[PDB]
This record gives sequence, C-alpha cells and structure tokens, in this order.
Amino acid sequence: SYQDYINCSREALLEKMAELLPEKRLTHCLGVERAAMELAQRFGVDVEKASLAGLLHDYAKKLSDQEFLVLIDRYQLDPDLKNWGNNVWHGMVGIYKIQEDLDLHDSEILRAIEIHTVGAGQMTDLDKVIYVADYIEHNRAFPGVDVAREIASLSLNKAVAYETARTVEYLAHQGFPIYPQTLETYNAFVHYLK
Amino acid sequence: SYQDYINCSREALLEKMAELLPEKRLTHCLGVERAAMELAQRFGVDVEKASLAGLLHDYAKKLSDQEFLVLIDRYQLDPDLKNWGNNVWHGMVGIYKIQEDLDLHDSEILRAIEIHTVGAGQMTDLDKVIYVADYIEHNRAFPGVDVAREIASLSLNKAVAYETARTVEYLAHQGFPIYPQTLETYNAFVHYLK
Ligand SMILES: Nc1ncnc2c1ncn2[C@@H]1O[C@H](COP(=O)(O)OP(=O)(O)O)[C@@H](O)[C@H]1O
Ligand SMILES: Nc1ncnc2c1ncn2[C@@H]1O[C@H](COP(=O)(O)OP(=O)(O)O)[C@@H](O)[C@H]1O
Ligand SMILES: [Fe+3]
Ligand SMILES: [Fe+3]
Ligand SMILES: [Fe+3]
Ligand SMILES: [Fe+3]
Ligand SMILES: [Mg+2]
Ligand SMILES: [Mg+2]
Repeated sequence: SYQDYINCSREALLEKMAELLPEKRLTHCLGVERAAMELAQRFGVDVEKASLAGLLHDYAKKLSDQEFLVLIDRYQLDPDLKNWGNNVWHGMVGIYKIQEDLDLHDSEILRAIEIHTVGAGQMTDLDKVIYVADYIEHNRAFPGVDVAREIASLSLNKAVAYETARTVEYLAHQGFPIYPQTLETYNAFVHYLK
Repeated sequence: SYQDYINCSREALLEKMAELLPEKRLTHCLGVERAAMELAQRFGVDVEKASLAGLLHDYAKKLSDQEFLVLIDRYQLDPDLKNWGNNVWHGMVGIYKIQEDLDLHDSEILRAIEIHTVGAGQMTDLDKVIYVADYIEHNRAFPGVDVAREIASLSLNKAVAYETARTVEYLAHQGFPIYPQTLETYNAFVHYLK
C-alpha cells in the first residue's frame, strides 16, 4: 500500500492533492499513475513504486517561485537553479516539498520524480517509466502522442529517446532556454532512435 | 592584404584550396568571404580579418578522421573530442591544420574559424560575423534562409540566435547528437529572439 512509503493512505493523499492542484493537473497525475503501472508491468519495474511516483510526479507543480527559491537555499542546492523556473524546479526542487509533506524518503521514488522533466544521462528503469508515463498518459492529446504510445509498447529506451528528441526540437522551435541536463539525456539516448 | 596574416597571396591560397576542396565547397568559401565582408562593414568588424576568416573557415572540411585524431593527440586537445566527428572537428581541430599549412597565428581569426560551427557562450563580433556569414552566404538555399538574411541585415546577435535555434531544432528533428558547446551558444543567445 502507499502508506509503506508515505504518511497517509492513497485516498487521503488524493484529498490533499485535490486542494493543491487544479482539476486538470490532478487528472493528469491519475493518468500518469495508471500509465506508470502498465509500463512497469511491461518492463520489470515494481508496479507500486511506479504508481506512487507517477501519482506524485507533479505534486509541486503549483508552488510559487519564492517557495522554490527558499527550498534551493534551505537544502543548499545547486545555485545555478535560481537561473531557471518552474519547469526545472517542480521536479528537481519539488521533491523536497514532497518529502516534507508526505515523509517520503525512498531514494528510488524520489529520484524518479526529481528527473521526470529533464531526465539524466543515466536513468534507472523506474526513472524511465515515470519520464515516459508522463508523456503518454491517456489524457495527453498532442500531435504525435500516438507515435510515442506505439514506441512505449515496444521499448522503454526508445520511448525515452523519442520524447527527449521531441522536447529538444520543440523548445528550440519555440525559442525557450533548454536546461543543460536535458541535453545530457538527449545525447545519451538518441542512439536508440536508429 | 592576406599575406599580412598567412604565408601566401589570396590567388595562391585559392589555387591551394582548389586542390583540397571540391568545387561546391570552394564556391561556398568564396560566398562566405563575400558575406563576411558585408556583415563586417555593417557591424564594425575589420573587413579584412572577416574576409580571410570567411574564406578559410571550411579549409579543413575534407581532412580524414584519422588526420583529425592525430591532431587531437599532437596538440593534446580535449580527449572528449574523439567521441565526435567531422562536424565538430573541421573547425575546432581544423584550425591547427590551417596554422601548419598557412602559418596563420592571428588569435582572433583562429578563434572565429574554431567556433564557426558550434559557436560559444561568449563570441566576439568577428566570431559572430563568421558564424552568420556561413549560414547566409549567397549560394545557400535552404528553407528560411530568407528569414536569416533579413535578420542579419538588422542584428548580428539576433542572427546568431536564429541560426543556433534552427540548428538545435534541426539536429533534434533528424535525431543527431548535439555537441554541448552548441547548447551553451543557444542558451546565451536565445533571449535575442524576443
Ligand atoms: N530542458 C528543459 N528546459 C526547459 N523546459 C523544459 C525542459 N525540458 C522540458 N521542459 C518543459 O517543462 C514543462 C514541464 O514538463 P514536464 O514536467 O515533462 O510535464 P508536465 O507539464 O506534465 O509537468 C514542459 O512545457 C516542457 O517542454
Ligand atoms: N552541436 C552540433 N553537433 C553536431 N553537429 C552540428 C552541431 N552544430 C552544427 N552541426 C552540423 O555540422 C555541420 C557543419 O556545419 P557548419 O560548419 O556550420 O556548416 P558547413 O556545412 O558549411 O561546414 C552541419 O550539418 C550542422 O548541422
Ligand atoms: Fe512535470
Ligand atoms: Fe506531468
Ligand atoms: Fe563548417
Ligand atoms: Fe561553411
Ligand atoms: Mg516528462
Ligand atoms: Mg555556422
């Protein structure tokens, strides 16, 4: 059960998250919970760790900028983080808020949430499951989500590669700064597209 | 004259380059020579340094992989360079071949050739002139070259930003590895697109 890892039941967690997140975001989290379970079944990842991490991945999505900056200082995180924003922070810094609120200390779950946006050059299968589940959950409808879904039915590594390539492409298309850890993921995984 | 910087005349250089490069590549170099001159006039860069750097920028385009690897060892360059290929090498390593062949020692010209492919987080105006001239020279016909040309008539920094964004976008589109120095350029310049 979820209380093996956190300080309340799944039902109680959902009630708390319903106060912190808008409806669309909570529905997304429920979508990622389900998608993570299915991917974990497929690729030999603990289904419970994957479901919980999937549900929690966007827990800190709505923390204010000031709250993140306070967390960066309190936990003495990389000071370069202050140069970025919510996209980077909600996972990479938000894990500390999740830890404070829910008493979450499992290192594997924490890491999977931490890098769910930007990935890393080295990812555990659990990391990969969350990173992919986020992109392919059933509420997502962006063009090419069908391709990502097909890829994820066959290869976890190729799905990471595909998602990361599309994200780099889209950020450059839009003219948004690209957090360097994303490129580390991109270069580590791009060979799987062949 | 060019012999203020190298060990032969422009005419003599062109004869030597005609043996090293296929016709299309030499025509490109002549195009960059002209484009660099015009941009340098516009943005307060020495027109002679810009023209010479423009002509020379792709001098080492046709060196073999083995030749580059030998240069990496002989000059004790970053050993990570061995992980890449001609795209990265012909500028970043090719400068040493240019130096050996032509007795080119001018630091500004050498730097502009060195980073003409990947850029850097900090670029001199001469660096920027070469990086842009390469992309907009009159023989180039890729879709959107017209946009790059318009931008380059108004702002050197915006032209660097635009070129770098399109390159990152296209590399990710194609599923090619992205040399990390390119992202350093991208993140440093992307704000000029606004
Ligand atoms: N390296 C990066 N730099 C900046 N933004 C990024 C980077 N990688 C992803 N993003 C963006 O961060 C936002 C949040 O992404 P993510 O956490 O994956 O999804 P969600 O929207 O469900 O939280 C997206 O708009 C995405 O494009
Ligand atoms: N960071 C990078 N990693 C890999 N290839 C790159 C990078 N930046 C540019 N390139 C590619 O290197 C090739 C050579 O580019 P460049 O030297 O700018 O033009 P030219 O073809 O005239 O020599 C191009 O195909 C370009 O897309
Ligand atoms: Fe997220
Ligand atoms: Fe999400
Ligand atoms: Fe080149
Ligand atoms: Fe060129
Ligand atoms: Mg993701
Ligand atoms: Mg260039």
